Amino acid sequence: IETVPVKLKPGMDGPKVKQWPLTEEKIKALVEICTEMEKEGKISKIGPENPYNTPVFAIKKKDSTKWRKLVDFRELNKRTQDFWEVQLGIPHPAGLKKKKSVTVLDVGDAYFSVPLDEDFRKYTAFTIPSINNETPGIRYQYNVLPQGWKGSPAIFQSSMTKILEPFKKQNPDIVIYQYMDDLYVGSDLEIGQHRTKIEELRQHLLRWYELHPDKWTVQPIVLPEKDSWTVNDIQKLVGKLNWASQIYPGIKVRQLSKLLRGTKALTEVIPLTEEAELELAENREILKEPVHGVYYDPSKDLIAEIQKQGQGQWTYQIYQEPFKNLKTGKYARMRGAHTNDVKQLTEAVQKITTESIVIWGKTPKFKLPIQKETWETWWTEYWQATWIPEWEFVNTPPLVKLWYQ
Amino acid sequence: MVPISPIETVPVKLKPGMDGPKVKQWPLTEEKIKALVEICTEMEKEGKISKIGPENPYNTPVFAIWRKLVDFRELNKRTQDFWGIPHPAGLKKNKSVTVLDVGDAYFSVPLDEDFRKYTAFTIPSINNETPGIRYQYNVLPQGWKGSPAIFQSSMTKILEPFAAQNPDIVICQYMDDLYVGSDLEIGQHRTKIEELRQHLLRWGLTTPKEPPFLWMGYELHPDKWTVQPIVLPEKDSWTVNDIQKLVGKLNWASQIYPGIKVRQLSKLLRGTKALTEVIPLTEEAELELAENREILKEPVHGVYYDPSKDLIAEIQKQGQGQWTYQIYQEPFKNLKTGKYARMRGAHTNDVKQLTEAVQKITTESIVIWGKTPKFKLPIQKETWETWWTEYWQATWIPEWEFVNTPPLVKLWYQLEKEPIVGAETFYVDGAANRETKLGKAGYVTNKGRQKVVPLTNTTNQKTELQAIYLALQDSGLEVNIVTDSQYALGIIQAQPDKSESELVNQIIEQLIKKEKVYLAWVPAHKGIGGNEQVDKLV
Ligand SMILES: N#C/C=C/c1cc(Cl)cc(Oc2ccccc2OCCn2ccc(=O)[nH]c2=O)c1
Repeated sequence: IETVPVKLKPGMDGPKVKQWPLTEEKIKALVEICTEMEKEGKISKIGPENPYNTPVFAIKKKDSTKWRKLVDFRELNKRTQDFWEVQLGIPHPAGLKKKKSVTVLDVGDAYFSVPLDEDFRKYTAFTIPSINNETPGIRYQYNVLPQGWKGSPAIFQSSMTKILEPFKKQNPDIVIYQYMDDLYVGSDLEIGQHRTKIEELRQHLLRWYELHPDKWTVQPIVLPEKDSWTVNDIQKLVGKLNWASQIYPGIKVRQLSKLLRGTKALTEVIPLTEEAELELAENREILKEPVHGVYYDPSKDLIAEIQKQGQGQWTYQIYQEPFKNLKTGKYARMRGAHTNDVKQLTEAVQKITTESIVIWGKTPKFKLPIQKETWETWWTEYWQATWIPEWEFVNTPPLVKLWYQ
Repeated sequence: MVPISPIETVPVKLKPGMDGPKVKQWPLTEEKIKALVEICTEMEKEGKISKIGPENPYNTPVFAIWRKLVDFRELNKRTQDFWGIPHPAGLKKNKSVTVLDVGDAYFSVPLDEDFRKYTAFTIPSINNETPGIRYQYNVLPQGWKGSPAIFQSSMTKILEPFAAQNPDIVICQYMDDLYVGSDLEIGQHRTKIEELRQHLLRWGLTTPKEPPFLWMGYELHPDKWTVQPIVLPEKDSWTVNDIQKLVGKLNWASQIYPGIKVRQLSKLLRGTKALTEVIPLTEEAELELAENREILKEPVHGVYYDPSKDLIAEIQKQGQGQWTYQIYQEPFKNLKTGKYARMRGAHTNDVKQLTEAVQKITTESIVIWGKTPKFKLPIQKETWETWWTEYWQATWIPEWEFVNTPPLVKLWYQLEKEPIVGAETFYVDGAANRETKLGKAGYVTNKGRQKVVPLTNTTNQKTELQAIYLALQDSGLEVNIVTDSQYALGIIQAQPDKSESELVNQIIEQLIKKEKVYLAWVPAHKGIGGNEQVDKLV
């Protein structure tokens, strides 16, 4: 109802970012949606005097045939002044990742009831493109708070506090966190009772996705158990172990390598010795312990690496410094993704990003095992998420792929 | 007098920290001065400019060529910042098409009243014995930075309600011009054109060419489109500018004419940095340009786009990292064509390049037609299957069918997932002295077969590749190779079918000859048995 003044960081101007091509149906959807939004005063047309531009496209969320408008605010988000509030830099609710169940809700309907600081509005400018440049693209700017901006939930923190005040006091055992346009709600309850409580909460929102963090995995490094070892087996073992020696200090491969001495066929069976078995055992025990001195630094960037294992399976690692992992994991999930690598990759990136948002309260920077052009061409078609993480592209195959399989 | 609807001005500012332009007026001849005085007088009578006094310290220079020329350059530097061509193949066929380019465009649209003081200029009087005459612009000046954007924005604003009231016609807006197509009867269409230009007359926009249209280097005919004739320069001396111009022109001609090859010519331009240097051509290049003039012999036209039909793109491999494509709806009638050159890289394969081409064509299509075309590709379904399933990278191509039009894209070798039973096991290694550039490369096997080859002018990576090559040469149809090289394995895991490194290519051919190859890796200097650092290091 009253606009809190917002500016950019010192020295930085408003985002000017090229609008990328859009399909005909997406353009139509955006046209209809924005035509509806203009009547409601949410956005207003602008003239040539506003050089700033931000990318925009359209998607379809889960279990819905209705197109949704998605703005890519990344450049604006980083150019937006770092938002510190009277919240005093709220510490992430670490009790969230420890919860039995967590439900993700979309609160983005609320941001449109709050007007935006006038001088800042020119920075929210976007363009609906036309096919084949036959007509100039339709340009709008946001009068209210746009979804996807990092300043919107920051400004709406107080209102959201006043709205969610009764629910939190009624049942204090329910954890609540807010990121962007999405609201995460944790509970230890039963799935049915969970869903009913969710209905209670959303109807509580009205008058003013199911995750399981406890079922989430932190993967250790495992070695094979065999009655019979071949030369190839032992060579692979020594490889993985020598790799793990970077992570774990006390790993020693010498007595295992001692078995390989001479030139033997890869398929030839090599029986282990007492020294060898002992060494392998000690290595196992070393691997069963966690990593020495692994910590999370909020002043550092999170990095997510993803490897494609094939057969619809993907592995991943979230970390800050090399060979120190904050998390590792695996995604085998198959829904309609069987014949498409890029769709799988996209859903994987979404899952990993969501988990990252739950644990550290911020998205990581992905290193994707895909060519820039392929990804950039196809990623928006499979993308159901309202937030967009940063990413880069690794074009050299890692040797570390089968070491996580 | 019927009142003309007012055009609301656009608020304009300058860049922060910078003030308006102040520049002296250059000396002009007497004829220039008189002509400028006359022109400015009649313009002032038209109401496009107005006289000003001493209160305006800002001065923009002027000239005469009669036509007045105002130089806004410095102002263009101090003015604020404001906000591709339509492709004929994307145009949907209409029975009637009218072209209207508003005459005296920028002057028809007013200027921000609080801005006008900055643009003001000065006409020097005779002998400089009198204070120069002072004028300021009341409208958008020709040559200003912010004129086109304001003009087109106003034009769009005015045009908006007419198109809504006339959904049965389609209007395209490029810069100063409007293009109105309709499927109605020519009498109807003409009348609606009259209605439109009346609608533009209400806001005071003056409007008036018939098919074919010469537009943006194209030629537009009612049922078909093409490009304006390309001028191919001939000479006994080919300079760098000749190569740039020919590359641009051939690229421009490639959208319609199939089979245009710019490769050699583009190779001639590497690190030139010379305004004048000549350069001879290879026989491949001469045959290339001769076949180019052969392709430019009998001209062909592109057709327009019909939304009710499928959009299809067919790709052919031209060889030497070159690809070509045709986008069409019905057989033998092309909407447009094009080419794809491979990105600069050390190693690569046909499948990758084909994928990249598909991505490119996809993007271009989404720009032009607003959708992704169906593909006809010279690759077997099984080939693509094996490729994308066994590739370490995520990859996808949209909906496509296999067309058999050789050469076909194929996979030339496949490495085993598991070690081969019965196959001999070659443990290979190589090393070199960084100082003397002398090294050794070789192998030892389980059957006692050994080789060590001494090498001059080499490096570790070269000797490791060489070692693998020696393993491939001396081994039977099925072989297991063990290497300590993360580099060699890095190269072979990327599956190149061609490389700019001859050693790698020889390795590739060797692999092609093989029935089964299993490549295994071990850490060096860990004393893994069979892995011999000692033979190569002497
Ligand atoms: N100078 C000049 C003109 C340039 C020009 C530029 C553009 Cl973006 C479009 C244009 O013509 C059209 C305008 C509105 C709708 C469809 C159109 O074209 C559809 C295809 N078509 C082209 C020519 C013709 O005679 N008949 C025909 O059907 C003309």
